[PDB]
Amino acid sequence: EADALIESLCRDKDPILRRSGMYTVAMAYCGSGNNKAIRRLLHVAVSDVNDDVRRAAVESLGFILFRTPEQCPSVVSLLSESYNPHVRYGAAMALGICCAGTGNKEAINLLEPMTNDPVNYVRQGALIASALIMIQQTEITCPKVNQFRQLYSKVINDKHDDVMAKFGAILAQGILDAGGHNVTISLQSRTGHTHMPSVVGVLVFTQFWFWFPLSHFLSLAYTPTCVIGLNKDLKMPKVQYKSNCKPSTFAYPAPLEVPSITAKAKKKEKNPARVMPAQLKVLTMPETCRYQPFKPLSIGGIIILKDTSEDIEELVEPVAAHGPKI
Amino acid sequence: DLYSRYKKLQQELEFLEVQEEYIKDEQKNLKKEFLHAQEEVKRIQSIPLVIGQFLEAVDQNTAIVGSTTGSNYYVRILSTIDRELLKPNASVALHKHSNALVDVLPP
Amino acid sequence: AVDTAEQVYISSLALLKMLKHGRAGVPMEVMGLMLGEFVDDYTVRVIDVFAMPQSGTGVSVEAVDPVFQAKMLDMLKQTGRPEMVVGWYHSHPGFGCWLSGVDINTQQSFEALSERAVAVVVDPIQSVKGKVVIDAFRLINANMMVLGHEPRQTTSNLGHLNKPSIQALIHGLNRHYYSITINYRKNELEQKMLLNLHKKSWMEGLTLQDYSEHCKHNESVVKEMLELAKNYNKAVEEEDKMTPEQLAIKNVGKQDPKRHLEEHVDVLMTSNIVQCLAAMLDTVVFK
Amino acid sequence: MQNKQFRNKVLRVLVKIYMNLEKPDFINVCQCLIFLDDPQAVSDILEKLVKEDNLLMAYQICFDLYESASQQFLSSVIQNLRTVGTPEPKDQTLKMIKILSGEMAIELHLQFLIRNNNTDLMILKNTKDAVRNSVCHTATVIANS
Amino acid sequence: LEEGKAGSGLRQYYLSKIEELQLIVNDKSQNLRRLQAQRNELNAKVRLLREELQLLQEQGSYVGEVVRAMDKKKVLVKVHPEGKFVVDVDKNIDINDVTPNCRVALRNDSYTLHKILP
Ligand SMILES: [Zn+2]
Repeated sequence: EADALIESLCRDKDPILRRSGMYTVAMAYCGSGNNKAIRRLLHVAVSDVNDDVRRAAVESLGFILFRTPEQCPSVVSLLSESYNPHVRYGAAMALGICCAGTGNKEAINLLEPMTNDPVNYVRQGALIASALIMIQQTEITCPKVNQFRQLYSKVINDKHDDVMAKFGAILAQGILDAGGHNVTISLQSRTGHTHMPSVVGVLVFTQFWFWFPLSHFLSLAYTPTCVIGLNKDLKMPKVQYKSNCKPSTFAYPAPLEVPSITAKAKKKEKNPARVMPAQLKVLTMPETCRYQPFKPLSIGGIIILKDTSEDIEELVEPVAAHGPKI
Repeated sequence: DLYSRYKKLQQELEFLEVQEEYIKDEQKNLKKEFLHAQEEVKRIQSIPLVIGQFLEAVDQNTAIVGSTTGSNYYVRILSTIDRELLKPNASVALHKHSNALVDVLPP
Repeated sequence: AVDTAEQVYISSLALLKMLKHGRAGVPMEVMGLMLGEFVDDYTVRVIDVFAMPQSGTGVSVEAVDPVFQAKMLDMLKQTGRPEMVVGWYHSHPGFGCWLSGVDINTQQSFEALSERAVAVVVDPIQSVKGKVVIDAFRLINANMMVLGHEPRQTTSNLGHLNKPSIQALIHGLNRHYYSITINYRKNELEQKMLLNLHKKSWMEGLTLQDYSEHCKHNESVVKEMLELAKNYNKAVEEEDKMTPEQLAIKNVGKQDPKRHLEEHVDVLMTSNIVQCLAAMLDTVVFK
Repeated sequence: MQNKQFRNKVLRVLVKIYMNLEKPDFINVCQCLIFLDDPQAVSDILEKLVKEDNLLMAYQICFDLYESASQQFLSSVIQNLRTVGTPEPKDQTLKMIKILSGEMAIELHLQFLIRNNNTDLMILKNTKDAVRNSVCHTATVIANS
Repeated sequence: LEEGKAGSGLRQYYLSKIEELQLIVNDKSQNLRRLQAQRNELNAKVRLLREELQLLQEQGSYVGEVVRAMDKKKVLVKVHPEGKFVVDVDKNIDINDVTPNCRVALRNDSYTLHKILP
């Protein structure tokens, strides 16, 4: 529908509204249904003299191209070190959003030039982009110690670094700390459909640059990873599957003090913990498990449990009480 | 998989296709930017300037210069000028404000 | 107790008045007044800027003739200018853009009315013709020394505000004395009037005029520059005559900063004026 | 990379096959109703829950429909469900009411997220080591958020 | 049978030749983007010369000569007349490496040392 609207508003004299054609043309075109808008997003990215649309450019390109993790950083690869700092910074936003929730190392290996530059913009959004990928990642799979320690060296390097750089540094350090590793983000659902307030939270969260209290809308995109085996609405069972991999590989990076298979998985009473999407192929329900759904639990999500025994001993467990919550 | 590799692959054909006119746009624009910054660093070099004298070159592309007042100045020289003008006893000429050398003068 | 994040709108009106005033930036202190309207707390727009006659005292509160000030102001009011003063500016040639005790004291007096009270220093004397870097400066309150210095929100633009990073003046004198960011505005009548004004300032009247002139200086003058072009070409070819021995010996590392290529590409680009203007001659000969 | 001009029709005719099968499958009714987003393709399956008289099978497709795929289409289908039922009366009422909550997910989120939390003094003490009163003061509390 | 093996098989062979065509579009995108990285780094390099242009606006820098190092990390340095400016030099360079009675590179206003000189 809005193609004549946004192409009409793309020839605007106003640079702000020229950005707003791109910010607008993201959410109409998400899902990479358009090989058309990438032409003029990149064309206004290179062609225009004002850097507002140029750092505002490629985020809509991530918003359409979120389906493939692979195809993005190869074509933002030149934009990693661009001409101006602003296409460097918007490129850091683009690698931030296209690779978020993933494990693609093709954004990660490009961060080591991004983390060191005379400009504080690319140093800040280098840490912001670094914060969005390393979340929900174990070291034994992928070598992340380098970006751990360069992420840690800024809050001791805050004496000799910029005042806005350290802001995105420790602000980026809260992203790994978010929810005590339990909650995460996802750009799309289990069905492959994409969530609207996740997109809202991430793009308005990228609009913290002009107005910084808008970064509080990041919490609208928080997707906790767990399972549901809830059989009845008021009945809680205890459901124990097993993982086909090592339990030590998946654990929490327990910090400093500062004063080949699991026999079963540790998710119970359904407290399902965080779970990697790659763990959804190594989840194994027990054959000796008493209760079992009608639907084969194949991938992680929301299912119900069926009572197979249909007898006594449903194993009701109580509910918590008043405190920090209700 | 096998017959899906065709139409799956066609999207990679299109995505590699879209980089063509994009790299055309970059290759046409950034050389215009190159003559922008080239002419702009050229017009920094203006002919009214002060003449000093060269004393020593202590490392590559950075040297010291005796001013006309006798005080010695430490200036990183401009990159376009080659190593012929690193002659130790030379008639060097910096700018009056930038104090970087455009040209040396024949004695 | 509140402070916000302000940003100064600068038109080309005020700008070229400060550039005529910067051509009037001869060694003596000069005086001028910025006018406009304050629409809110945290945005400020300038429109009207004029200059003031000099005095042997220079810039002072005594230099401000208030009946001459308000006289010219009221003459602007009977014209289409109902704007209050938004600040006062001057030039600090040679010794840098910072503000003396006279400057900070008459600033201290002239900020009693307007709480914003913008102060601007134009200094084209040591400013090159490549960049026209100008900055608007600010006074901190002396009772804010106990608290943090500048409680300015939205710290994005300060990466652009670290462009004044001279290693004596800005942070050499930044205590009690801070600054504010500068952005512009250009509407489409200024854009296309100034744009076609400047393209026309690089184009001709009927525009077909100087074409055949250089088409026929290709036959009268540029032939000499073509022969001299071949002389620099061949005069490099005697150097490239020796090069395939060097390339036939070492091939490891590069010692010559002279490239011999892109200069000759440029020589060809200047040589193609003959080709481009030959068809121009064909059009003039046609009709 | 469909243009949607055929794809939604292909799906709304490719959902005609499993209703003719012995059972309805939920992956296909999800993966159509996340794309075609049609009330006429949900108006059947909302009232098939009564004819099937089966509580357990509805709850999965209900929970991920109230989870995902729509906002105003959910706001339309909830009042399409409001006309359904009484203006098994007693058991369908608790079905149609308790599926449209969505806050049981919020309650379980509050329960496992009330019992899984991990906070460390190194991070927050490191922020207090690094805090300044102007800029990173909000960075500390947004990390705390 | 003999279509997916033969007719769609040669259709797949034509797809492999299309992958050769995307190997041509591939390596053109490769070498044109390496040229693009070259122009980006070169125009970026003269842009960093514009970063040097503020140190051109510094009017250059002076020539410091330390004759005596002082133990309070405030080095007295013999300067051109009306000089003898005692100062702490820059934090990224240690004091003890700067040997006395040798010539150094000093900025003209901020009085921070760059390097030892012969
Ligand atoms: Zn003076």
